[PDB]
Amino acid sequence: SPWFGMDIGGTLVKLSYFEPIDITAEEEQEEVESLKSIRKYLTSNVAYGSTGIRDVHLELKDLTLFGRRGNLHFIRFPTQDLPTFIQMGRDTVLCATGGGAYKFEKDFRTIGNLHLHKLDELDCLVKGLLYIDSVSFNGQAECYYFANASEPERCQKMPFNLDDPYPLLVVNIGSGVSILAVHSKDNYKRVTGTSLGGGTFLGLCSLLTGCESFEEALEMASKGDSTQADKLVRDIYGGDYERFGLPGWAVASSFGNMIYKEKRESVSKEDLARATLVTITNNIGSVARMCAVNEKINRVVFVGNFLRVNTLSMKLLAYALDYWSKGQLKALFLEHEGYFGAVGALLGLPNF
Amino acid sequence: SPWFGMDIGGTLVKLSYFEPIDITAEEEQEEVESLKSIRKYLTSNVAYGSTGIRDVHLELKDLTLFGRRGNLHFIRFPTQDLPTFIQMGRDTVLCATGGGAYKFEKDFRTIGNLHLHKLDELDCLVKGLLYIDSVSFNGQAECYYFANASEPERCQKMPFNLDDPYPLLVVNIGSGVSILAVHSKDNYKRVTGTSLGGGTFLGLCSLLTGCESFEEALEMASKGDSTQADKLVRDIYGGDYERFGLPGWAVASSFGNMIYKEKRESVSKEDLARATLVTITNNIGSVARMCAVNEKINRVVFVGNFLRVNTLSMKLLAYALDYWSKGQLKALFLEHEGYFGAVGALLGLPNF
Ligand SMILES: Nc1ncnc2c1ncn2[C@@H]1O[C@H](COP(=O)(O)OP(=O)(O)NP(=O)(O)O)[C@@H](O)[C@H]1O
Ligand SMILES: Nc1ncnc2c1ncn2[C@@H]1O[C@H](COP(=O)(O)OP(=O)(O)NP(=O)(O)O)[C@@H](O)[C@H]1O
Ligand SMILES: CC(C)c1ccc(CC(=O)N2CCN(c3ccc(C#N)cn3)CC2)cc1
Ligand SMILES: CC(C)c1ccc(CC(=O)N2CCN(c3ccc(C#N)cn3)CC2)cc1
Ligand SMILES: [Mg+2]
Ligand SMILES: [Mg+2]
Repeated sequence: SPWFGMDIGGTLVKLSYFEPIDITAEEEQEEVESLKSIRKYLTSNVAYGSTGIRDVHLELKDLTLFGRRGNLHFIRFPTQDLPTFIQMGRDTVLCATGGGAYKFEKDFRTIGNLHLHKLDELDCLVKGLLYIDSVSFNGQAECYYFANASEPERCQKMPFNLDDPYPLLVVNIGSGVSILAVHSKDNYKRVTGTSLGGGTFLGLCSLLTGCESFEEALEMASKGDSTQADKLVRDIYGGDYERFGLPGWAVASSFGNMIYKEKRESVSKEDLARATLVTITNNIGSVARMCAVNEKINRVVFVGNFLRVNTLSMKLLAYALDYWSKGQLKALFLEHEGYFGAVGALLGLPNF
Repeated sequence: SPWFGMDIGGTLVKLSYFEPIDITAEEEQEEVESLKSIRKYLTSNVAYGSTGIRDVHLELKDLTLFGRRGNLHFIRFPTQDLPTFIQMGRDTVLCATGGGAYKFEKDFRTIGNLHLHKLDELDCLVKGLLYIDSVSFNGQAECYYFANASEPERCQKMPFNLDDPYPLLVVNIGSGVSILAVHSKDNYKRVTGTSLGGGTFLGLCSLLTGCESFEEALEMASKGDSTQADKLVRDIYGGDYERFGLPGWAVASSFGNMIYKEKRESVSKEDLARATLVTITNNIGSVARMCAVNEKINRVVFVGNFLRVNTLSMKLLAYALDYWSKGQLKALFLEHEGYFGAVGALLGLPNF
C-alpha cells in the first residue's frame, strides 16, 4: 500500500505522498506491478491529467518517516476533478480529511477493498504544521516573516523560529477562513471563522472581471489601483481623522466609490480585481487581529492556498497586522501553506 | 438664528432642526422675513429640491430644548448634493459633525458671517443617542429588539429599556463601520472599525446588478436566494460539521459558488443582491460579536442608515447575533437610526 495523505477541501484536493527511497532487492521483487506503476507515474510526471500539479519545489527529500527513508511529495488538483481521480483509481488504506472526506466517502468506497479513515480537518492541520516545522524544509526554516514590513525599501523575507510554537494563532485561508488558537500539541480550539476567504476573492473577481483562474485574478490585481473603487478616509474627511488615529489612506468603505455611476464607468477590471483582493485580505487580517487580542496570542500564522503565489496578500497582511497592532503582532507564513492537512492525515496512518 | 444640527457623512447629510412652537406676539414681529421663510419652507414641504427628504414619522413633538417648546425635525439628502444646499444658503451658527464638517469647512464659510463649529463625529453620536433615548420617541421607546429572533413564527419587534445604558456597544453602520464601547456618558472609545459597510453593499450591488438606488437593491435582495452564490457548509461536508458546531446552512464561503462558470451563468441579479446583503450583514454582526466579547459588553446597538427601511438586515443581525453567541448577546435597534450625530451636534450649541 502506498502512503497517501489527502485533504479534500471545498475547492482543492491536497495530497501528500511518501516515496520510499530505501527499497531493497527483495522488496522490489515483492512489489506488485500496479504499485511500481503508481510510484513511477507520480515521480516521473509533474502534471497529472489536465489539472493535477505536483509542487516539486516543496518536496522534502531524505525524510525518515515510519522508520523508512523517503521523499515527501506535494500534489494538488481541483475538487471538481475528484471523480476523475476516483475513476483512475478504479482501473490501500486512505487517511482523508477536509469536508470532502465525508461528502465523498461513498465514492471512495467504489474502489474495492479500499479502507477510508476520516480524520478531523483542523486536527490534521495542527499535526501537519507542527511536524513540517519540526523536520524543517530540507534544513531551511519552514516559517518566515517579512522584516520591517512597514518600510517597503527594507521589507524582505526572513526566516522565523518556531521551536517552541505555543501559543499560536493559525489563520487557515481556504474557501472560507478558520481561526485556531493552538495552546499545546493536544490543546487547541477553533476560535471562530469568517466566510470571506479565498472563494470570495475568486468568486467576486470572476463576477467583476471575467477572470478564468486564480492566477489570472492575481495578475489583474497586480496592475490595478484599488483606490479607484474604494472610498478612503481622506475622501470623507479631506485628510487624516486624527482624533481616532485613522490615516487618510486607510479604506473607510470598500467598493464605496462604486456608488457613483461615473466612477463605475471609469473603473477598470484590474482596479476591481485589486479592490477585491485588498478587501478580502484586510478583513482577514482585521479578524485575525481581533482574535489575537482576545486569545492573548501575539504569533499569527497564515496558511491555506489563498496565499500561494500571492505575495501581494502576504505583504498586505504583514504591513496591516504590524501597523494596526502597533508592532505587537507578527504576521508569520509557512512554505507549505496549503498542505498541512494532507500531511496530518498521512501521520494518522499508524493508528490503523 | 435657526437651530440646526448637521452630520455630513461620506454618503448622506443628516440634519436635525428644532422648530419653535411657542413663538409669542413680540417674537413674531422681531422675526426677519428670511427666518420666517426658512421655517415655512421646512415645515410646509416634505421633499426639498429633488433629493432632500424630511422623515416626518421620526419627528419629536412638543420637545423642551434650551428652555423652549418645539418640534425636532429630521432631514436627509445626499452629500453629493451639498453644493446645492450651500448655494441655496447663499441666496447663523452651524454645529457640524462627520467627516464632511472638515472636508467642506471652506465651502460653508462662503455663506457670509456664518459661524461653523466642528464637533467630533463619534462624540455627537453618543450624546445624540443618549439624549433621544432619554426624552423617548413621543412617549414610546426609542430602543427595540426582536424577541425570539431564532424562531420566525415568534420573531416580532419589542421595545427595550435603556434607562441605565452603560455599558453599551454601538455599531455605527454608515459608509464604513465604526464600533464604540460606551462605558459612561463621558467615557467611551472607538474599539475598531471595518470597511465593509453600507457603501460596500451599495457599491458592489451596483456593480453586480446595475441597481440605481439603495431601496432598489433592497427590493432585489428580498426576491433573491443568496445560496445560489454562496457556498454553504453542507456544500463542502455534505451536511453539518458537528465537531465544531457548524450547521450545514452556515455560509462557508461568501460568493464561493461563483468560482464555477456554470453557476455564474445561472445566478440572477436578485440572488447576487441578496448575497451581497447577507455577506455584509453577517460580517458586521460577526465583528460586533468579537468586539462585544473583548469589551465584555452584552448589549450591542446598531445604528447608521444601512439599516433604514432594511428589516432584512435587522432580522439577520438579530438572528445571527443571538445564534452565534448562544443567547448571550442581544441585538438592539433605535428608531432614529441615522440621525444621532446631527442631534448631538445640535446639542453642542450652548457651548458657543
Ligand atoms: N489553482 C488554484 N485553483 C483554485 N483556487 C486556488 C488555486 N491556487 C490558489 N487558490 C486559492 O486557494 C483557495 C482555496 O485554498 P484551500 O486551502 O485549498 O481551500 P480548501 O481546503 O479547498 N476549501 P476549505 O473546505 O474551506 O478548506 C481558493 O479559494 C483560491 O483563492
Ligand atoms: N437614500 C439613501 N441613499 C444612500 N444610501 C442610503 C440611503 N438610505 C440608506 N442608505 C444606506 O446608508 C449608508 C450610509 O449611512 P450613513 O450612516 O448616513 O453613512 P454616512 O454617515 O453618510 N458615511 P460615514 O462618513 O461613514 O459616517 C449607505 O451606504 C447605504 O447603504
Ligand atoms: C469614521 C468612518 C469614516 C470610518 C473610518 C474607517 C473605517 C475602517 C476602519 O476603521 N479600519 C479599517 C480596517 N482596519 C484594519 C485593516 C487591517 C488590519 C490587519 N491585519 C487591521 N485593521 C481597522 C480600521 C470605518 C469607518
Ligand atoms: C471549515 C470551513 C469549511 C469553514 C466553515 C465555516 C466558515 C465560516 C464560519 O466559521 N462562520 C460564519 C460566520 N459566523 C458568524 C456570522 C454572523 C455572526 C453574527 N452576529 C457571527 N458569526 C461565524 C462562523 C469558514 C470556514
Ligand atoms: Mg482546507
Ligand atoms: Mg455617519
